[PDB]
Amino acid sequence: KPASMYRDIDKPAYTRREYITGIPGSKIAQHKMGRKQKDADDYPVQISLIVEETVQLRHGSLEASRLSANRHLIKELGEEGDYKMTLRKFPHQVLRENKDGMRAAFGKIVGTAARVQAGEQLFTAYCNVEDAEHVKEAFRRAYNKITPSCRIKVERGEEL
Amino acid sequence: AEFDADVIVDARDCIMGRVASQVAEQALDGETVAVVNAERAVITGREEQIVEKYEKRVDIGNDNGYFYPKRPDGIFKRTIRGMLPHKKQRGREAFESVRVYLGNPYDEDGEVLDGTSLDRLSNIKFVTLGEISETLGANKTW
Amino acid sequence: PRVELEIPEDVDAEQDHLDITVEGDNGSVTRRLWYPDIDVSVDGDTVVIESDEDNAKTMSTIGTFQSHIENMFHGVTEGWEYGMEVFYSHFPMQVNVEGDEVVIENFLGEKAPRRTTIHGDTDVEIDGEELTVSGPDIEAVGQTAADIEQLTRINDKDVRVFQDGVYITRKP
Amino acid sequence: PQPSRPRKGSLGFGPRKRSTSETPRFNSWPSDDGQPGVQGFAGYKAGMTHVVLVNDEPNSPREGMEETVPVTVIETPPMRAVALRAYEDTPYGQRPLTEVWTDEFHSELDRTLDVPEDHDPDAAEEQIRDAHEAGDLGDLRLITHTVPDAVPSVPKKKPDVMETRVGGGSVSDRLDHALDIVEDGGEHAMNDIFRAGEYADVAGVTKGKGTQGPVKRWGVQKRKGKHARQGWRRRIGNLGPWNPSRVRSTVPQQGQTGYHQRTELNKRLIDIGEGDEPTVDGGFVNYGEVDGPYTLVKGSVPGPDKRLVRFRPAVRPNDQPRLDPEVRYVSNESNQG
RNA sequence: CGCCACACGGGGUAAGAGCUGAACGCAUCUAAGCUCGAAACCCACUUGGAAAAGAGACACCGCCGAGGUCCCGCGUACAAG
RNA sequence: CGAGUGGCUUGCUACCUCGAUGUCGGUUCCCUCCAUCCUGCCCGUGCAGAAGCGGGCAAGGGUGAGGUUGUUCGCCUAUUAAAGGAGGUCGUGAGCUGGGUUUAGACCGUCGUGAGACAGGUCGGCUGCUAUCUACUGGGUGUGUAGGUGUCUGACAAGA
RNA sequence: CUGUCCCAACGUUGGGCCCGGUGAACUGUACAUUCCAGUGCGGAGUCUGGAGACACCCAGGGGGAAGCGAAGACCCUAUGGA
RNA sequence: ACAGCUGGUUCCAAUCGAAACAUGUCGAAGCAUGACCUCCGCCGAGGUAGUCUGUGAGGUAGAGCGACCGAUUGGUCCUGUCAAACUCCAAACUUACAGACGCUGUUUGACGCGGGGAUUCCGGUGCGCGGGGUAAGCCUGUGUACCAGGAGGGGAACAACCCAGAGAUAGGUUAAGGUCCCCAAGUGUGGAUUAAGUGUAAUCCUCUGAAGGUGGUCUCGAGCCCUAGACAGCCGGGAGGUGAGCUUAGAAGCAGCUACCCUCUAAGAAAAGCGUAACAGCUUACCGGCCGAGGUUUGAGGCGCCCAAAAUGAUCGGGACUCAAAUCCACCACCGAGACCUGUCCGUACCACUCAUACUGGUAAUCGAGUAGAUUGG
Ligand SMILES: COC(=O)C[C@](O)(CCCC(C)(C)O)C(=O)O[C@@H]1C(OC)=C[C@]23CCCN2CCc2cc4c(cc2[C@H]13)OCO4
Ligand SMILES: [Cl-]
Ligand SMILES: [Cl-]
Ligand SMILES: [Cl-]
Ligand SMILES: [Cl-]
Ligand SMILES: [Cl-]
Ligand SMILES: [Cl-]
Ligand SMILES: [Cl-]
Ligand SMILES: [K+]
Ligand SMILES: [Mg+2]
Ligand SMILES: [Mg+2]
Ligand SMILES: [Mg+2]
Ligand SMILES: [Mg+2]
Ligand SMILES: [Mg+2]
Ligand SMILES: [Mg+2]
Ligand SMILES: [Mg+2]
Ligand SMILES: [Mg+2]
Ligand SMILES: [Mg+2]
Ligand SMILES: [Mg+2]
Ligand SMILES: [Mg+2]
Ligand SMILES: [Mg+2]
Ligand SMILES: [Mg+2]
Ligand SMILES: [Mg+2]
Ligand SMILES: [Mg+2]
Ligand SMILES: [Mg+2]
Ligand SMILES: [Mg+2]
Ligand SMILES: [Mg+2]
Ligand SMILES: [Mg+2]
Ligand SMILES: [Mg+2]
Ligand SMILES: [Mg+2]
Ligand code: NA
Ligand code: NA
Ligand code: NA
Ligand code: NA
Ligand code: NA
Ligand code: NA
Ligand code: NA
Ligand code: NA
Ligand code: NA
Ligand code: NA
Ligand code: NA
Ligand code: NA
Ligand code: NA
Ligand code: NA
Ligand code: NA
Ligand code: NA
Ligand code: NA
Ligand code: NA
Ligand code: NA
Ligand code: NA
Ligand code: NA
Ligand code: NA
Ligand code: NA
Ligand code: NA
Ligand code: NA
Ligand SMILES: [Sr+2]
Ligand SMILES: [Sr+2]
Ligand SMILES: [Sr+2]
Ligand SMILES: [Sr+2]
Ligand SMILES: [Sr+2]
Ligand SMILES: [Sr+2]
Ligand SMILES: [Sr+2]
Ligand SMILES: [Sr+2]
Ligand SMILES: [Sr+2]
Ligand SMILES: [Sr+2]
Ligand SMILES: [Sr+2]
Ligand SMILES: [Sr+2]
Ligand SMILES: [Sr+2]
Ligand SMILES: [Sr+2]
Ligand SMILES: [Sr+2]
Ligand SMILES: [Sr+2]
Ligand SMILES: [Sr+2]
Ligand SMILES: [Sr+2]
Ligand SMILES: [Sr+2]
Ligand SMILES: [Sr+2]
Ligand SMILES: [Sr+2]
Ligand SMILES: [Sr+2]
Ligand SMILES: [Sr+2]
Ligand SMILES: [Sr+2]
Ligand SMILES: [Sr+2]
Ligand SMILES: [Sr+2]
Ligand SMILES: [Sr+2]
Repeated sequence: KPASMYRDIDKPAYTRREYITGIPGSKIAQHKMGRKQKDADDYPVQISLIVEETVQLRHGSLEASRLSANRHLIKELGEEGDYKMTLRKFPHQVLRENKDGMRAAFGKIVGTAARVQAGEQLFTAYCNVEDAEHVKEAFRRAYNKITPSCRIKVERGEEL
Repeated sequence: AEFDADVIVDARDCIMGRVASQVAEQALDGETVAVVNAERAVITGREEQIVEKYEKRVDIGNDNGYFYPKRPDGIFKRTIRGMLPHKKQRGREAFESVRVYLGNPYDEDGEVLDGTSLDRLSNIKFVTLGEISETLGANKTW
Repeated sequence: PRVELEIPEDVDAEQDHLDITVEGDNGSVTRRLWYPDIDVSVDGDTVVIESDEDNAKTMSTIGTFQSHIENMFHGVTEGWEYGMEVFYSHFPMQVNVEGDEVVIENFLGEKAPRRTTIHGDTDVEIDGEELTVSGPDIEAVGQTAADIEQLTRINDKDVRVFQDGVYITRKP
Repeated sequence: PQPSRPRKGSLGFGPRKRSTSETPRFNSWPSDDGQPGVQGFAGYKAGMTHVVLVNDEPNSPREGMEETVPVTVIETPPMRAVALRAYEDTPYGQRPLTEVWTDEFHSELDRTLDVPEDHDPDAAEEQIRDAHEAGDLGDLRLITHTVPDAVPSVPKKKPDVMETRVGGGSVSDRLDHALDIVEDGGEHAMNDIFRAGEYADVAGVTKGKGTQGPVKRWGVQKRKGKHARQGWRRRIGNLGPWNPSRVRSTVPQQGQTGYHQRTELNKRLIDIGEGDEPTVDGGFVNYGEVDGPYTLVKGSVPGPDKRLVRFRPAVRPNDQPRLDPEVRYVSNESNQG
């Protein structure tokens, strides 16, 4: 199904699992990547992926953008490299689909999406100075797999 | 044939639509206008898109017809007609008292109207009316 | 901006409207240099290329006009020479200058002669396997040279195996 | 998905209406090459016979062998170039300037024209030369007529007047060549313009068929099978789609067929002669007997017998001229039988 | 169902191949400029076209007479015209 | 995974017409679109050549005959440069056809107590009208330009 | 076996066309020379913008007037009928 | 015959002016009762469409959750997220009553009460907030204004978008919108951007244009380098110990492993990239010369470009427009309604005089559009 059906915040917040049954599991395998034993303050460089438009990003898009981002970091910095990436948004919004015409139209549960407001950090990676251009490329691949245009903003790093 | 014109306009190196707008205004005020050197009249912009518009106007038509002129003689005359209510009595009289010419059939030199002239030293993206007509397929008789 | 170009002693150049004529011992070259708000004039012993605007587009052309005039200076004195070599593998290629055009016969076994016309006052001299395209106008010489290489263009078959043709050896 | 098929008939010979002049009018003339000369002639269609000929084509496997070729016999007696018209280059195209006429006229030319009694051939010639000096002279053409009186099979005596161009050398030399033809009496023959073996373009006004339906006029199908018995035999399916809500002029409809001007290209002149050599036994059907100046055109020619056909040197030939073909035999067998 | 005829070539382009060339000393097919380059576009060729309201041009004849219509014998024409 | 374009399929809606805008398929005749099957010119190649594969420009022309089936679709055969797709009220019944859908007769299967039913199958089963306007194909009569004969010009127009 | 087809042709008779005589009907809110686009209750000769368009008449085959003919037989609705 | 269904129902004018909703109904194409419209009689001094303040009511937006609740990460306290049916918090705002100001009423009697007559119970659209649905010129709520039943001006045309609510006639000035022509008013002024005909399209079924990309161009900021010569280009040098060692038939910058050391010097790696079976060969680092002025890295903004395919004839309404007739920032002067101002007249209401509802005089900034319907004079 296209994202055109779910990308906008046009419906109420539908998260309450005590009233909703049959919710498909999240396709997101990991949320804490790289070296999850080390601290975020132990790194000199902190670069985040900032979403420019207020959207709803599905669990399938989150997994696709996370996979294409972390796979590049595993390719360039190694499987046990000196970095740590975080996906801070979780898919709370439960999604429906009306799949009888418009009669009894309340749709059955088909998926989950993450409500991300404009200006928010979806991804945040902490790396060293020499690995900074490899992570900007991981985010360049990650923004092509989500709905809005994005900013790759450097938060802690006057090393240029 | 003779045409006793009150005003004789020199279209040479002048922006067509601007001359046309003034010639229309004057014809409705009762003036007998004669546009001269229309082959040398100018129209600004990228040649490729200008010719594309004029080529489409030639290709457009059906049984009822869309008679679009290829010569600079008629192109300027049509440009003037679009600025005149030619279907109405007053408008037709104004239009019929305006004639466009290839070259200058008169002894008098035409007057260059204000704001119409184009400085060639300041512009490169423009076309001569005759250049449009040659591309349209008209026989160069000027 | 304003760029002044000192004219060589061998050369003397006149100008009318937008056209600049440059005469010398190797010939005469006339070129049209037209661009918005760029005035090219002859101030006795120097050629002046000036404009009131300093934008990227105007600057691009001022520098192009400079190189064109400096090339015309070189053309009417030392001239422009492009050297070419004719290579053949199986079929003996007959390159000859028949009139105001250079004809190539029996290329790759063809019965029909391939021919291109020489641009302007450009001279094509052939000494067996070597050809030298020469003249005052770089535009005319550069093209006539290129036209000869392009004349033996092959699109249908592999260029790596069928390498026959006249190629540019020396660029001035 | 319903098979494709080219449209019925050509749209380039329209509108399919009756011709204004029965005398054909060329819309194009040959290019100026060698020596000056009149760019055309005219005759009267006689009928058809066949000729046994020797193959002239150097690229044919049959070069030198006997080949039977169909031929249209056209009676081509001498014509009279009674005047020289000159055109000037105006910003509105070519406009006629002046005409230089003669004194010697044919006895029965007054059946068509109001023959000149008072004319100044010198002031006219002067006006044309002042225009040549000014660089305003366009082309030079001759006012020419036929002598149907010389043809016994054609009922008319009233001459067919037509304009013919003079092309060739320089504008100065062809002005002089033109004035020489005129000032004598205007008499010129087919030989003066054409040589046997050259390619000519024959123009003619076709055989009139009055009003005919789409099947004959445009070559549309007749209704097939079951559709042929329902009340519709020779009528087209529809006059067009629902939209556009009008009948397009491109749809095959009824009307005038025939009596249109056609200019048949690249016709080989097999022989140009004089006498009764191509005449058929019992005479040409609906025409008569030929005993005078003739031309033998390869194949068919537009128009019926007795009609005025026009000649012009081919403006677009495909083959190179193979002059004076060897005529082994000309059939004189009756066209009845 | 038989027979005859129905180009080539020019001009300007697309994709593309290039020349000269700067911004940006170099480089660069392009930004200005230029050489090429499609069955495609324009011309060439055929057909119509003085009702093109700027309603056209030329030559001769004529204004007490040029010419046309009717009439008559007929078709290279034609449903009336 | 993300972003779109189209308006050929399907679905949704119930805005328009129930004092009726004749339903599928086919046929015949005309115009068009390009997302190009062939043909022209090109770029790449895992481009030696030959034959291909992929891509670009391009709608001038072409894209055909047949066997089953009412079929559209599709399967199949032999040819072919190729035998492209789509829009025009799913173009076209005051043009045709009437094989299918979908009246009234009848049979079979299934369902029903029954009348009778079926988004099952099957045999049979109708096609109205003299064109007022408009549109176009061809043909005339007048008026305008402003006496006559003959010859032309060429704004435009059509072509594959 | 053959014109059902390829693929159409020519001919025959009666019409059709012109003339004398006889002489209806269907249909008609008005206006009306239209065409291309647009707009509008989303399927316009009449609205908007342009284009084209001198008037009248003859013959034609029927593209359009969502043509004429029949208060839709389908479908639903009616505290309708049989 | 009956029908809750379709059609039709004939003269003028003046005042007021809806409902397309609620409850019940074999009810949903209909009725009844309310709401709402109108008319009459009664009552007799208050009333409350706006605002402010005071005394109260509330849990929506937002926010947050070691504040409940239930969702929802990882690590050896820290770290990552959420809620229509969660709340430790919490608006704007809506709302009860009262006072004050405002407005209104006491001859135009308001507020209220009683009675007669209805019409109406298919609604629609814009905006705000919604719920369903991929969406819809979808379905279904809610507040509001409008169309319906609303003219006139503008918007190309176009119920509901903008101005505007309108007796007649007349003069004037503006509103929306517009001032190159068609077309009334500017080819207005100062300045900048754009080269695509971008654009000349407020809103929209209607006006598309996206993710992604862009040394197209303009503008602004930051760091670093530079006349002790920067960036680039071109010339010259790119040397020895030694062809490092290990590995290996061999490997000598450059198959692999490890080391990666010092001379000469102005530089020159235990070699950055090709190249060879291995050498050789070509250049990179680094140094010097020629040259001579800015250069280089990164950030932000403006307009444009690519992305961008459809059917009879292209389009901003058309013509056409390029230091604009585009776009952005300012500014100047005009054109332009029935609005507003103004003269006269008419109707209606009320006041004075009157028997009069006949004259006459006066008041209306706070009267003048209208479908269904009520009322009244002709
Ligand atoms: C169910 O199909 C039918 O009933 C066909 C017919 O009955 C045909 C009537 C033909 C007449 C008698 C009017 O000549 C009819 O009235 O059709 C309507 C009809 O009659 C005018 C036209 C309709 C109305 C919308 C357009 N459509 C075209 C024809 C049609 C075809 C249909 C259709 C409806 C229509 C309607 O159902 C599916 O197939
Ligand atoms: Cl047309
Ligand atoms: Cl008008
Ligand atoms: Cl320019
Ligand atoms: Cl048929
Ligand atoms: Cl009001
Ligand atoms: Cl434009
Ligand atoms: Cl009254
Ligand atoms: K209907
Ligand atoms: Mg090959
Ligand atoms: Mg015979
Ligand atoms: Mg015989
Ligand atoms: Mg119909
Ligand atoms: Mg394409
Ligand atoms: Mg086509
Ligand atoms: Mg259909
Ligand atoms: Mg039809
Ligand atoms: Mg029918
Ligand atoms: Mg009929
Ligand atoms: Mg059957
Ligand atoms: Mg059946
Ligand atoms: Mg009915
Ligand atoms: Mg029924
Ligand atoms: Mg019953
Ligand atoms: Mg009344
Ligand atoms: Mg009254
Ligand atoms: Mg919230
Ligand atoms: Mg209403
Ligand atoms: Mg004005
Ligand atoms: Mg545009
Ligand atoms: Na159901
Ligand atoms: Na233009
Ligand atoms: Na046209
Ligand atoms: Na019949
Ligand atoms: Na139809
Ligand atoms: Na060409
Ligand atoms: Na779409
Ligand atoms: Na059909
Ligand atoms: Na094509
Ligand atoms: Na089949
Ligand atoms: Na239909
Ligand atoms: Na039928
Ligand atoms: Na049908
Ligand atoms: Na038969
Ligand atoms: Na019709
Ligand atoms: Na009843
Ligand atoms: Na009800
Ligand atoms: Na009811
Ligand atoms: Na009060
Ligand atoms: Na909110
Ligand atoms: Na209701
Ligand atoms: Na209102
Ligand atoms: Na309006
Ligand atoms: Na535009
Ligand atoms: Na009323
Ligand atoms: Sr919603
Ligand atoms: Sr994106
Ligand atoms: Sr003016
Ligand atoms: Sr002629
Ligand atoms: Sr012609
Ligand atoms: Sr029949
Ligand atoms: Sr229509
Ligand atoms: Sr190019
Ligand atoms: Sr005339
Ligand atoms: Sr295209
Ligand atoms: Sr191809
Ligand atoms: Sr189908
Ligand atoms: Sr199938
Ligand atoms: Sr079709
Ligand atoms: Sr079936
Ligand atoms: Sr069935
Ligand atoms: Sr049947
Ligand atoms: Sr008149
Ligand atoms: Sr008929
Ligand atoms: Sr009935
Ligand atoms: Sr509320
Ligand atoms: Sr201005
Ligand atoms: Sr300005
Ligand atoms: Sr629409
Ligand atoms: Sr973009
Ligand atoms: Sr009133
Ligand atoms: Sr009123």
